[PDB]
Amino acid sequence: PHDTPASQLELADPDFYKIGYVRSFRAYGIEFREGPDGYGVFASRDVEPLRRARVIMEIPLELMLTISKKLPWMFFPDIIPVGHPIFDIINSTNPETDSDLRLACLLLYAFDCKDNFWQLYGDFLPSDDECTSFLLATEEDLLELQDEKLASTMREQQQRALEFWEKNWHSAVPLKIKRLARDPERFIWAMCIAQSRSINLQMRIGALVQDANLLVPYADMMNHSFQPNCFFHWRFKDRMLEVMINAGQRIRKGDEMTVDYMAGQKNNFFMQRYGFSSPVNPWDVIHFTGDAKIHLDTFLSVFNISGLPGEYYHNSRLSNDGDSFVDGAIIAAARTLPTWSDGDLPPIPSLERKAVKELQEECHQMLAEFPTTSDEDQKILDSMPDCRRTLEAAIKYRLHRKLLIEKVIQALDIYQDRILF
Amino acid sequence: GTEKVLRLVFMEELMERARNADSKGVSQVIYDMIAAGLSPGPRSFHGFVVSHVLNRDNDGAMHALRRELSEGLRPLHETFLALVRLFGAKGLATRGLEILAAMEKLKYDIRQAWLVLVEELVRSNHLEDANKVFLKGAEGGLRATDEIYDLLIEQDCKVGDHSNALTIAYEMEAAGRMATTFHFNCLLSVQA
Amino acid sequence: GLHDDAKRILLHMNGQGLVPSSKVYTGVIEAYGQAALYEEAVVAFNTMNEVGSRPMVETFNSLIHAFAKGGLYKESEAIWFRMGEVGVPRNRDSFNGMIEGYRQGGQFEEAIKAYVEMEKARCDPDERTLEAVLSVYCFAGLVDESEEQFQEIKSLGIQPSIICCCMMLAIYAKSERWNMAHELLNDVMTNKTSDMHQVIGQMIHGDFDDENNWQMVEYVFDKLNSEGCGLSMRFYNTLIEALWWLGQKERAARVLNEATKRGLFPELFRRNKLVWSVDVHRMWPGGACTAISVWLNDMEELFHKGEELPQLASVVVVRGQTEKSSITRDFPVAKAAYSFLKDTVSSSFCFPGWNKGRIVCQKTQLKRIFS
Repeated sequence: PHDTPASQLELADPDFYKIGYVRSFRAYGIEFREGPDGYGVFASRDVEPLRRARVIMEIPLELMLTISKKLPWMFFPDIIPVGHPIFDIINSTNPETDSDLRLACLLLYAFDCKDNFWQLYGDFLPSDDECTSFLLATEEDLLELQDEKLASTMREQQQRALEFWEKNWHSAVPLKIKRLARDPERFIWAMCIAQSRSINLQMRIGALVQDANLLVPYADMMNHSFQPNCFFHWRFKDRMLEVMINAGQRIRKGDEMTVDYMAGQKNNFFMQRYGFSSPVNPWDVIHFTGDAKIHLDTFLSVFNISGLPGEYYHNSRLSNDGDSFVDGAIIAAARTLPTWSDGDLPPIPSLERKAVKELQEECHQMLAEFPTTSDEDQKILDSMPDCRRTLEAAIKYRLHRKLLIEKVIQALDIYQDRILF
Repeated sequence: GTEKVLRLVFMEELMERARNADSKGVSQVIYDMIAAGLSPGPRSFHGFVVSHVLNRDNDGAMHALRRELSEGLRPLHETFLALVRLFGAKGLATRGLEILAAMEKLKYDIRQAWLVLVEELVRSNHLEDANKVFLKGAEGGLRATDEIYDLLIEQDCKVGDHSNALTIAYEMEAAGRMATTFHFNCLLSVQA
Repeated sequence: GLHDDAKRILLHMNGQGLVPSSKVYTGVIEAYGQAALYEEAVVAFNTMNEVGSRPMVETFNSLIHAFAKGGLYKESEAIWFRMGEVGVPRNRDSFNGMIEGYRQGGQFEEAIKAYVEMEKARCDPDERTLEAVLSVYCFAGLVDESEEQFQEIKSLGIQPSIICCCMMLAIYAKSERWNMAHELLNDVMTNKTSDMHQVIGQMIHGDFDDENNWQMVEYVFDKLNSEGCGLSMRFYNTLIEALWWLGQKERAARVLNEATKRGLFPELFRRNKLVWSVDVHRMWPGGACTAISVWLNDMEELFHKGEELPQLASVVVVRGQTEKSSITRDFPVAKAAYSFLKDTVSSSFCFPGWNKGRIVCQKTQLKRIFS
């Protein structure tokens, strides 16, 4: 058969869609498939380059769970009754930093309220075993990462979650409150789901325009990319969220529909919120305290990176000969390496050669400080296929950091050869 | 291997000259290049362009270019750029505009360059052309930096041109940025 | 042939404001053609193109001669094909320049085909055309075959000029005919040709060279400036060819000194901190050998004195688009320049791997033969 990204994966139960379809959820030109990773959204038809955007999914407001960002707290689907004990817990949270906690509490209530889509949908959400969030990680996994700072942050976060459970789920609490989170692991699952699956958007319901934090069903099955096919839009009149294909992009059958979770952020943040890391994060930083600087403009020219500093892209028409070396990481490189660009005077070739070596020296030092080499790491990963999901994540963070340092060495060298035609 | 050592040795020289701006020195090295049989290079031509560029020789910069163009190499991006910067100082708006068209034909992104021409023209006191260059660019769809928009609106209002200023404000808006009190205050100066 | 002055005149004309007219370009390319600054010539033609002024056939017959001075046959074929579509006829000097370019280069078969095309088009072959047809059989091993054109020249007109007599003498001397050619040598020295054609011939025979005897040929050397670099360089090249192959090497390769002092042989040698080479792209095989003899010695003269050696010493023998080709070795000059070097010096030098159109020597390698 045809090779497509979707082919490898298997179709999900008919019931994922049905539960939604009876309520007014509609999907157009899309499927849904499952695999070891979890659910993902794929295409089932070909769309030619288009003049304006096309809707792939429409999700109504009632299915969702939502809280406002600012102080008067307004919950739009409005599940919570007036006078219920849960509001006191939600009200006593710092307005600025903790929204994760507020969202967790709401989700737990939803599981206890009858005829709420969530009672049915939660069955499809990730379990304690299958979620990659690091809130659910042991001392050992935290150790494997090999980073002191990421590790520390995670522990402070794990403690913040426990403290809340102890303070509010004490002995005297009314049973309505107790049933919602009897054990402390349940609170943690909820915070894990809130952090990993939350979306922030501005919504207009009626005449009120507010900014909110929301948990939305069926749109959480999209995956991250830094070169994204689709986006999220609020249609006010029918009170719905629309997921839409970007204008001008050809999409072929079997392809993966993707969205971008946060923009401009490094791999450390992705791990704290989502437990995912990318080999190519265009925005990652490798730090050199070394004095030397290569000239900027030339860097761009050899590797055909065009654009303003904020937005760098590889022009591929200029690169008639099919190239592949230039990717997210070479772009990442441009931003990080210290550079000198002055006036229009051209760089002296010998003068720069000194710089390349001194810079590479720092890279060798960096790679060495770590306990294991890149090839060693692959081996550990390959050794055990079934393992705690958090552990595979930690090892993969390491492989990725190292691999970017290595790519830079390879790249700085190619500069040398091409400076002199 | 051997070529490398030699190619490397020759180049250090071209550069040495280019920085001190002797276009002539380079020319000999350029002829030297055909003698050693060292291949003509886009990078090599670059030094020459800069040499005239350093010293305000329009004919010269163009002259170099004409040769490279004839050789058949597609010129490196930076070279075209310096040309624009120089041409811009000197008010050669049409000529500068002409360079841009070529940059496009050889599959290049022209946004970065367009901004440079417009910016310089204002420092070099030829506002009328600067406005004309921006508007043409805007029609095409080329987006602009925030700082540029602001410069043009302020400068025009100080001289007195309401017409050009409002046209630019309207375009900032259509592109996406919306006005703030700064922009209005400038406009009001001419209005009152 | 001054082109520095041509560039100054063009700059002053551009500063004035008047757009340059058509003929101006024709001359410049001819000036540059002599020095082989093809790129410099190319930009001049292109400026003619940039103006968009219609180009007269004069520009085309100047460009064919400017491109034939070096020996780029592919450029000649390209411009000849473009002349067919631009809408101009092919006159006599165009074919003359084409065959002249083919002479110093390869492809000896196309010359007779182009001449039979001239005959088909009723080109009315002139004296230069017949000289070129005679030279067609000169560079090749066809000594006895190159005699019917000589008889045609002797019959239809006066005896051929010295540029043909000395050429035929060198051809006879290249084969196994040394003493039978002395009577043909005395023929050109005991005939009723022009006045200056009589003194030429005694400058090679005998001694004839001292503070006063060699001063007599100075007048003949300075009077030939009326040609305008057209046949003067041809005359000097043919003289060196007929003098060095069979004769005294110290007596033959000494005309290059006064030729460079005159300004008719430029860029025979490149000297710089990075490069130190010799361009013989517009020269025939024998004299190349001679300069080298001087070149080695000129260096030796500097050698005791002391001086940094170049990073790469090249020998520009063949240029043009054809440079990156394996067909380069087939060239007429290639067969013999290499030969002289092969006998005289240890051959570290050979064709470069990046460009197979010259002969280069590495720095360390040059030092070894020098010592």
